[PDB]
Amino acid sequence: RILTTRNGHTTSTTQSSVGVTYGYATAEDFVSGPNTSGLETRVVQAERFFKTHLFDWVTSDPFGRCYQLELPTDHKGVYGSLTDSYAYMRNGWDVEVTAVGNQFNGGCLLVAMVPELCSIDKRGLYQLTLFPHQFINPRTNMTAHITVPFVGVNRYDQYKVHKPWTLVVMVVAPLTVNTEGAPQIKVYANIAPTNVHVAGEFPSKE
Amino acid sequence: QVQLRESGPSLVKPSQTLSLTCTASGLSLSDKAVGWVRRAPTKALEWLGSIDTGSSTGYNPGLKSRLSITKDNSRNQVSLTITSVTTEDSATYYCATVHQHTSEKRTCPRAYRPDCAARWDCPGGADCGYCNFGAGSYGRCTPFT
Amino acid sequence: SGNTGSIINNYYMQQYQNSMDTQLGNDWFSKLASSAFSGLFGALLA
Amino acid sequence: GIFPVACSDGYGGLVTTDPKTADPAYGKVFNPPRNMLPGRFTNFLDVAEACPTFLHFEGDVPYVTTKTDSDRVLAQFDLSLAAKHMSNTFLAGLAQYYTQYSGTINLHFMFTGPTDAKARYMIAYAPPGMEPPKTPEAAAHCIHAEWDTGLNSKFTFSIPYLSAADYAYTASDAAETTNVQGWVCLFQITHGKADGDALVVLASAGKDFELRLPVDART
Amino acid sequence: VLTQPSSVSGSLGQRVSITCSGSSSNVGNGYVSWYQLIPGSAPRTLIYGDTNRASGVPDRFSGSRAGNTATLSISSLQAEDEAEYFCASPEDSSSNANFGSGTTLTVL
Amino acid sequence: TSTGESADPVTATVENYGGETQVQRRQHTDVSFILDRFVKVTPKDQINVLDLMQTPAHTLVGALLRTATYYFADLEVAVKHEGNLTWVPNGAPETALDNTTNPTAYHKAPLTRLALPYTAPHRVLATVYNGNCKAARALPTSFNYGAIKATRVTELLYRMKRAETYCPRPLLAIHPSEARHKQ
Repeated sequence: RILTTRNGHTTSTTQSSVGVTYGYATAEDFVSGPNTSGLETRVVQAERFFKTHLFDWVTSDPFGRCYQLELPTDHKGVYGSLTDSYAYMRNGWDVEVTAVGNQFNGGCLLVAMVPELCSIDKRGLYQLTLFPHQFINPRTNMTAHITVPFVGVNRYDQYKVHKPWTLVVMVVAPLTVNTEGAPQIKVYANIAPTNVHVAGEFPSKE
Repeated sequence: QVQLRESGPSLVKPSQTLSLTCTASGLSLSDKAVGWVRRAPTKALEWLGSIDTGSSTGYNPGLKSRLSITKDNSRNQVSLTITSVTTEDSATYYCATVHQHTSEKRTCPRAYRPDCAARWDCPGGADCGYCNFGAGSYGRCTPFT
Repeated sequence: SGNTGSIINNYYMQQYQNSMDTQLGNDWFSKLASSAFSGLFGALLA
Repeated sequence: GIFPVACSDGYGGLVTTDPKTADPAYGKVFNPPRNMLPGRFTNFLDVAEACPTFLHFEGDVPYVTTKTDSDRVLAQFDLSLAAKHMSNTFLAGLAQYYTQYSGTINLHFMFTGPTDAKARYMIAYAPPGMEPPKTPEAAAHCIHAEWDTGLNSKFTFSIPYLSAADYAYTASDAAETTNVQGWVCLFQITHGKADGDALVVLASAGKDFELRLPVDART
Repeated sequence: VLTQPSSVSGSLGQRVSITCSGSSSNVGNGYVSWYQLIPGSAPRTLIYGDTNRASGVPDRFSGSRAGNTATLSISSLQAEDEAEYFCASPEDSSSNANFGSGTTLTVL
Repeated sequence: TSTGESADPVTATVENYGGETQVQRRQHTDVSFILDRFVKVTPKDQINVLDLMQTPAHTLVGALLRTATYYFADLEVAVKHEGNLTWVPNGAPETALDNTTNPTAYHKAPLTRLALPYTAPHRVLATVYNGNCKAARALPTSFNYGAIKATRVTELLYRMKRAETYCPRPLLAIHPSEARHKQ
């Protein structure tokens, strides 16, 4: 049950996997309406994965603590340029979390791709699983491959003020090491835009 | 016509406790405060601190190490102290009288108005509400100065 | 549809009654449940 | 025998928009044939498209001079229908009542200078988010159109409409934090021996500019 | 900081003007006064409040305020006008009233 | 059974073990229908902005609407005012009210009802917002259906018609100190 995804020119194979999940939709919705006069231009050189570092899951991390990351995460190379060139960009995300495990450690770490959170009061945390999610048990799959299409209050948005998707990681079960398991695995996200679109061009910096 | 008078040592040696005094025997400095300034020689204008009748001082921080001042109301004479003087400091004693007091508050930033809040149940220190409920500028009732 | 089902419809027209709607060119949380896996994942004796 | 009915509470009130029609005082009254009127206009937008209007630039004139210096910006005004540089035009005088507009806004430039002299003007559009440009080749990346002025003079750039929401707001505070609808420009890269010649601009409603939500506010 | 001239001229019976350039930090939030600072003598009130004056003072020299810069006029120049004319503002940057060095008001 | 851990819905439905499934006819749980109840909302005297999420969270609507990020509610207000209230569409200036050229309603007892077309210029409105630093915060001043000016508004009400909500978010219940919560 290995699963070898691929976007652009950046293949990311897995040896353990559970299967792709989906969120809120399978195929992204229409792209051009009255919002932009076809001034939309697709982009096909900006869909390559980019790593990122969330946190350091450790045996003293009690239930509840969640380190949330908000996309697009101000990319430095491709998709960092689409960012300062065009005022409006719309994308759907492909995000895979890879917590390395020794296979003798069970934490039941959970990821979600919740849209537009602010202040879960520790009461909604128990129900957080409502959004798309795959939670990884190192008894099983070391990764989780969510995918979400761009949901928002407009056709297109400005990613300088209104960041729609925030990755959420929650430790349901504190890590449990025994000499056989990693004393503390780190978690990292291959967050990868897909089906990008842009419209309208800023002037140069000078 | 309020009366004002100044007096001080005219033949002086630098780098000492220089202590000028001044007089104001009228209302222009009875409710309002004492003045101490001088002009820079062959240069641009000068500044030296002042105090209200409630012993509330305020000075320029650049030379705060050398400025301190006190005040009186009965003899209608006010003190001054300029220590650690260097040769560059020399002028005439003038403008013993201070004609102003301050005020800083400002409100209604952008298109917002403070009185029109609690229309959106505004939450927090900011008390300035958004006046015309149209396009978003700062969102809803972001705090002023 | 909602909490308003009347045999005689509405005296005013649709445009004045509700907002009008537009289109271009289905729901997901009533298909996720309908596509739920059921039954047993292993051979069942007895 | 009496038909039964229940009168709803608050169901009927005199709303100043009148979907219902009135009771007639005079049953029969005949007015003279009003047909074949000289010229009729169905909707204001057709009238707005049919006749272009002027815009009001600095110094209270419709013409923008031909600056002769190292500065190449002529008029750089916000795109909101209530900016100072449109306060005069018929399109603004209309959109002031409505609240939300969409679609293009045809700006008509026509060069009125003698055939002695000709000069190239380069309009440029710049979407919100970054402060408006300051010089040609800075706003070049932003969509823009250049044009000489020879045989015939009237050129009609069509400021596009691309905004976050599907409709923009006709009236918004323009004092600070710019406005979000967008900026425009009339950058003049070159001009040869033609200070006397002066540009005149004209605004109009584009191929589609159908406003909504009437609200007769103060005016 | 305030800036005030230090070189002015004029003849008898004709008007010369003094200008007091200031900034938003100091000019706005308070009055603009002028005094008769004869070099080596004491100053006395001649204009304070920009609109009003006290009892026993002459109105020969009119002061004003507009915008962010203060301006006075010296009507019917005389020999008693041979003195410094200081000015001030509330410099709210340090909650104090910044004063100005006065100009050498000569008489010809 | 299960073991997918792919977060893809799995439900036995009491079939596992020789039990038939008496039919489940879910009604009173359509968002087109459970979201159509007049919810009293604290009026703010003369000028209270009329918009969704003004209502307290506890009321039925005020909580079963925060369950959904984006709703498309075609709102219809019902007011109980003392002078002729003057509605106004979205984007109207603050001095826009009292013109009467706008949709107003003179006084007819006991109270006056209205329909309010969905004016706010978006695809769909959003309950929560991000990148802005709560109903009184973290959301654009534009998600509203106008302003309902009056001499005095006593008991304002919001009713939602044909609202299909999108993309659910978590609800919450009153946490009881002891189990088998007695009410």
